[PDB]
Amino acid sequence: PSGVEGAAFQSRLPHDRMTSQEAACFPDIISGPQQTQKVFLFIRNRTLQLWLDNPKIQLTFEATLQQLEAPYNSDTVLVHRVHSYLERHGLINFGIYKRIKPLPTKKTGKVIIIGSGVSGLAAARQLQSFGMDVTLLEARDRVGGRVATFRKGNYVADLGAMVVTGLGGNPMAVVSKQVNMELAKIKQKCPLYEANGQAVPKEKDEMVEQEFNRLLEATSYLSHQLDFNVLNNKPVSLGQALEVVIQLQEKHVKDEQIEHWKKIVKTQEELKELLNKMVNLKEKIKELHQQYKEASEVKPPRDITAEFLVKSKHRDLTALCKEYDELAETQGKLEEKLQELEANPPSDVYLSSRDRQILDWHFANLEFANATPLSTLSLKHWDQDDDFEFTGSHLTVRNGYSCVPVALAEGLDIKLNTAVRQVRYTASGCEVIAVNTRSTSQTFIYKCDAVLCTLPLGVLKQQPPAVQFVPPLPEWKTSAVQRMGFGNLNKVVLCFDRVFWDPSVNLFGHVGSTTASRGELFLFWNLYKAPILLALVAGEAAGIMENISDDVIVGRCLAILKGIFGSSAVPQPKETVVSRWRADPWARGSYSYVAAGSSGNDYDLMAQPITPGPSIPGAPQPIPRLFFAGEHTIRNYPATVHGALLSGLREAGRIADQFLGAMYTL
Amino acid sequence: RKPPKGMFLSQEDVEAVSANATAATTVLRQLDMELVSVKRQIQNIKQTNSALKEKLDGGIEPYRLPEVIQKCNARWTTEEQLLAVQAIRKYGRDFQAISDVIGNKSVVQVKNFFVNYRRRFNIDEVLQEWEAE
Ligand SMILES: Cc1cc2nc3c(=O)[nH]c(=O)nc-3n(C[C@H](O)[C@H](O)[C@H](O)COP(=O)(O)OP(=O)(O)OC[C@H]3O[C@@H](n4cnc5c(N)ncnc54)[C@H](O)[C@@H]3O)c2cc1C
Ligand SMILES: COc1cc2nc(NCCCN(C)C)nc(NC3CCN(Cc4ccccc4)CC3)c2cc1OC
Ligand SMILES: COc1cc2nc(NCCCN(C)C)nc(NC3CCN(Cc4ccccc4)CC3)c2cc1OC
Ligand SMILES: COc1cc2nc(NCCCN(C)C)nc(NC3CCN(Cc4ccccc4)CC3)c2cc1OC
Ligand SMILES: COc1cc2nc(NCCCN(C)C)nc(NC3CCN(Cc4ccccc4)CC3)c2cc1OC
Ligand SMILES: COc1cc2nc(NCCCN(C)C)nc(NC3CCN(Cc4ccccc4)CC3)c2cc1OC
Ligand code: NA
Repeated sequence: PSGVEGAAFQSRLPHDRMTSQEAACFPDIISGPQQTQKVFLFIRNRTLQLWLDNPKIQLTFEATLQQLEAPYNSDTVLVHRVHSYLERHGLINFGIYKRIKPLPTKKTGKVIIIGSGVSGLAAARQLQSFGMDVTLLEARDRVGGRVATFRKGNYVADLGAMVVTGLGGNPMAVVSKQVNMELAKIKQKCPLYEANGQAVPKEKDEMVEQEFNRLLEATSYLSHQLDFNVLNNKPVSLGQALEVVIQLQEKHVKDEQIEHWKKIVKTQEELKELLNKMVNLKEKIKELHQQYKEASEVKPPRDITAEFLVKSKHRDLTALCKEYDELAETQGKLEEKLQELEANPPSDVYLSSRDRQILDWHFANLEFANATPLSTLSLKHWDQDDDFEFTGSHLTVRNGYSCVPVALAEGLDIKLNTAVRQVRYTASGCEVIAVNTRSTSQTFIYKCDAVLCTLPLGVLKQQPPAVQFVPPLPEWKTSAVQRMGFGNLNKVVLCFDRVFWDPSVNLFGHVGSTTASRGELFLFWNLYKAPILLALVAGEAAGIMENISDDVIVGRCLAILKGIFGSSAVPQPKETVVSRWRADPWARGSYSYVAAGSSGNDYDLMAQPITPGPSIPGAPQPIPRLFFAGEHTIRNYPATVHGALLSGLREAGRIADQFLGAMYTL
Repeated sequence: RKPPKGMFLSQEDVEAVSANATAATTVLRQLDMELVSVKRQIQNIKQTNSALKEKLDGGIEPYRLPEVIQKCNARWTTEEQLLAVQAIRKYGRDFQAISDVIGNKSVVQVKNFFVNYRRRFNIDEVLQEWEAE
């Protein structure tokens, strides 16, 4: 869409309706007459538009009002409530922009943010924006968390987030105007190469791919049309549903062969009965011809009974000769009907081994994107976020995605090498107890009004706990942590002195020998100016390959690559790096997934803050004290950078409403 | 409401493959039993039918007789009457056969005969004799 409707779409909002959030901040309006609603919407969309047309500078209420035309700028209270709702919830004046009004001289409230990845940075940057006092504690010696970016000489390669998944409705579009990311489209063309080294013919590639897509729509059919979501007591995984769909295709291949050959036999049995009829007819014909001969012996002139006998046998014989000729026409039809059937047999198999391996690559591709084996994914909910996909081609950050966190950290108070160990939250406030990562007996203690936890879900799942909550988190939260999936996905960065691959091809696949190793080194990216090849390990492989040393991994890669481009073409790499995110104790995985037995509703449970009990008994219920953000907390955009970012903006707004009050809701 | 084209997924089949951990490869082994036993049965009936074809070798060309093309004629000769009465005794009411034997009498002319001489050739007695066989 374009114009003010454009701005709504570009901010993930319906241009023509008030959202649930708007309803709660503006219930006077949405309960009211239709015309005030259209005003509200116009004002909102228009202000969004103003921000979006120039997100490099703060958009003030005065400026907004200045650029509304009548009747809409008549009601300046409404315009003020709107501008403030939008500012608060990070729909405008988010990211890095030139501040027009200087920051409140005296700060109000104190917030401790655990983790200085994107969700935390974005939250921090808002709370500071709102005049709170914020400090971030980060266990690593750098910001960005799972936005990790290798750098060495001119080599640059993301070991974390790499791809911007379309700019249509993506808040990273705003961020890209503010920060110098060198964005660059990914050409979707992907050549496969079977285990041996040989490009898969365009004939197969297209056939298997189509079959992949059909198998998937099938799983959706099983799920939504046949309610195939639970088998036994246990919930069904996408992986089970794919086996079931595949088995039924295999079955139908057999069922159709059975019926084809069952036609051949029934026709072959017709011909049997016809030939038996034809042999007994030939035999009676022989016997008569004899008798006609014997009767024709008796020479004229003869009595009439002997004349009769001769003629009588002659008709009877030509009657059978007529009948046999009829039966022998039929015979040649039945024999042609059988030449036809042996000519057109239905297909022999569902998929060859060679096909079923290409298919496994497609399945690997899916395991890569969900960062988990498909046997773990919820059949019902794995794709629940599909409705919110952004428009535009996918892009890579070319000077490396760290450029973003690092930008967001400008002006923030970040304690690096500070590993939170315990979080304490009481009616009167919070204390966070951390240690120096370098020297671990050296202890720190941070007191604050609220804690924003952006610990990755892998960390929150760790047994025994890495971080202790005091009091412990309630069952409703801990169970969601347990149900949710936290996957894994690794990268191998190969830095070469010369380019030996097709430069016009951003990516290319390698087909694994087996199913069990389908995610292993299954895909290669060529994205950076320097001559770097990046290779993914996905699915069940990602986890297994963490126990195998870099030299062995780099081996297996060069193998695959020599196999595709020839031994005389593939040098030794100058530099290699191999990620291991599950092993990383500040990540414990790559990103969340909707595990079987979980729902997108768990992502909402993750985002709900915690209100501790009262200190003094019979004392009124405090404020919430422990807030949560991060990719695992946003159900519409999980497992992404944009989603983290958004979750941060969310919590900042929610913390500010809580501790600075919300003028805009009256 | 409808599975994608060229995907087969029936309420009933889905229940059948999922019932057990092995019941997937159960259903698909029993379709290889069925398939190998039909391909076997074809191999017999092909050899069986091949033998019967070799018995018919020659066709029936040795045993065929020329066709008598004689034209219908109104006049009944006593030869023709006597052939008729015998053809009746052998063939009953199959007026077609009867006409072929006599060789120069149409099927109408025969049926006529059955009425004209009914009394004089006791055709009723002759027909009940045919029936008795
Ligand atoms: C291999 C890989 C590829 C990816 N690719 C993409 C992609 O292509 N596109 C995309 O949109 N998204 C991608 N993502 C997802 C993206 O990286 C995350 O969703 C996002 O960066 C998460 O941000 P966060 O702020 O939620 O968590 P994090 O960035 O994990 O931030 C949490 C911070 O907490 C810190 N921490 C942990 N324990 C403690 C402690 N005890 N004390 C203090 N600090 C602690 C961590 O060190 C970290 O800095 C990818 C992730 C991985 C692993
Ligand atoms: C985040 O990345 C993707 C998300 C996708 N989401 C949908 N949602 C579709 C609605 C729900 N289904 C169950 C109907 N469809 C896709 N491809 C479609 C699948 C194949 N068809 C064409 C086709 C259909 C059947 C058989 C063969 C081809 C069009 C694209 C997608 C491809 C993506 O990246 C690549
Ligand atoms: C219901 O129909 C589909 C839904 C899909 N949903 C996702 N979601 C991705 C996970 C979202 N979160 C949880 C991160 N991914 C797909 N394909 C993957 C998307 C494209 N990649 C390859 C790729 C990524 C970036 C750039 C270029 C290629 C592999 C397959 C899909 C394909 C579909 O049909 C076909
Ligand atoms: C090639 O890239 C795309 C093609 C798309 N084609 C359709 N065709 C419409 C009919 C197909 N069925 C299977 C839906 N819909 C999309 N998004 C949909 C637009 C609106 N709805 C409704 C909705 C949006 C937001 C919130 C709630 C509901 C879902 C996504 C598409 C998104 C694409 O890029 C990503
Ligand atoms: C959210 O609203 C829509 C967004 C769309 N975005 C893209 N592309 C952005 C990605 C750019 N590259 C990477 C592809 N393509 C579309 N339709 C295309 C229109 C032409 N065809 C055929 C088609 C025929 C009939 C109906 C729908 C599609 C395929 C998709 C869209 C259709 C939408 O309305 C639904
Ligand atoms: C929920 O409804 C839909 C979502 C879709 N999402 C994607 N995501 C992949 C990212 C697309 N952009 C944002 C980059 N792709 C689709 N079709 C694709 C259309 C054709 N491509 C291949 C292709 C495109 C351009 C040039 C050459 C090849 C594969 C499937 C979709 C089709 C849908 O229903 C209709
Ligand atoms: Na963070």
